[PDB]
Order: sequence, then C-alpha cells, then structure tokens
Amino acid sequence: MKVGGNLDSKGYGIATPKGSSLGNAVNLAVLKLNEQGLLDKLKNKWWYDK
Amino acid sequence: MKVGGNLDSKGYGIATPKGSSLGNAVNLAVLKLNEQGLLDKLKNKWWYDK
Amino acid sequence: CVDLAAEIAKHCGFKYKLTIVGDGKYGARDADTKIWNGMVGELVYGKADIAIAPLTITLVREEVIDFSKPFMSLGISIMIKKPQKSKPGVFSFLDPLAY
Amino acid sequence: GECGSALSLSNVAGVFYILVGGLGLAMLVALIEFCYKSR
Repeated sequence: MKVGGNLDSKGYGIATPKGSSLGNAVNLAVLKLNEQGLLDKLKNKWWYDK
Repeated sequence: MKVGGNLDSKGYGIATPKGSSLGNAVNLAVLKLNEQGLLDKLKNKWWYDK
Repeated sequence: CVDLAAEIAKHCGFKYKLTIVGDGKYGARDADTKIWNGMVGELVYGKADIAIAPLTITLVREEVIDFSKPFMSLGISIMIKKPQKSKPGVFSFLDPLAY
Repeated sequence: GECGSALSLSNVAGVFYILVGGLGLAMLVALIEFCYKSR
C-alpha cells in the first residue's frame, strides 16, 4: 500500500542528447499528445484497465 | 486542516511582459537561488520557523 | 516574496519599487472583453515591469506573459474546520436516560 | 434541482402508569378483604 502524500512533485520528459534536432519536434509531439487526452487513456490502460 | 492529496501539481514563476530583457537574467537568478538552497531556508523561515 | 524580491534584485542588479496590485487580484482575463486584470493586467498594460508574487504558472498566462522557470511547487488542496475526537460531560454517563 | 441518540420516556412510561394503577387497586382489594373479611 502507498501511505501518506508524495514527498515531492515532478514529471517525466523525453530526453535527447544536448542539441539533438529531434528534441523540439518530439517535444511538440508530446504537447499535442497531452492536449489530445491520449496520456490519460494510456495510463488507464496500463495502470487500472487490468 | 489539509485533507487528501493535491488535485494538481504546478509552480510559480517570475513573469515579465513578453520579450522583456530581464526575463532571462531573472530566470538564471532563480536557478542560482534554487541551486544555493536559499528557497528551502526562506520557506522554512516564513512557513515553519515560527 | 519580499526577501525573494531582494535576492532577485541583488542577483540581477536592479532597483525596484514594490507596488500592491490595485485590484488585489492574481490576474484573470475577462471573458467577453478579453481584458486581463490583476498583476497580469499590470504587465499587459505596462503598469509594472516584473511580477514577484505567488503567481501561478498557467497556459492562459503563458500565452500573454513570460514566466521564469518555477521557483515553487504546489497543488490545489482542501482545508476543513478542525474537529475534536474527545468531549467530556458529567453524566453523559447518565445521558442514555433523561432528567 | 432543489432537493440536492435520545431516550423515549413515553413508551414504557405507559407501563409505569398501568403498573401503578395495579398497585393502587392491589392495595384496595388488600385492605377491603382485610377490613371486610377480618373484622
């Protein structure tokens, strides 16, 4: 069981080697996917759906 | 009393008019102050120390 | 944030004047008129050059003003009135019966 | 939408009542047979 509140608050990001050209396009893709509501559905799928 | 977990997770930032020249320098100042451990001391000072 | 303002002003090398936001608001855009009030409106309409306050970083704000990287983390929370588990009488011992 | 511990003295207090009427009558019959039959 998880007890108590969380000790800190943070998130996961997509990481690239410093100055990779993918970083910007990947970041905007992540922003779109968040804005589409996909991540909540995927989280339900892999956390709670089963 | 605070009950339950937080509903969301976010932060405060120093805001400037869009394109202000201070924005970058203020941001780096904030980064230094965080890296110095000042903010934990100030938070203790104004929240818990008394 | 007064101490923080002093620290920031020291690290960036500027003089500053603390001004209480006229309306006592954080900052919101009037839907219909599209007018920002509060400290956001102060920045939008050029009444202040920087905001050093508990101003939540939000998308609708980031669309009209710039933010530094977060200096503090928080969440929406619930405050309730305090309650007491224990309260004592004389004869609540007898209370199951009435005078 | 506009729609979104105690004690009952009465109940057996009635049986107090009846019990007491029982008392008074009981003693009535008592001293009426005592007086009547005895004397």
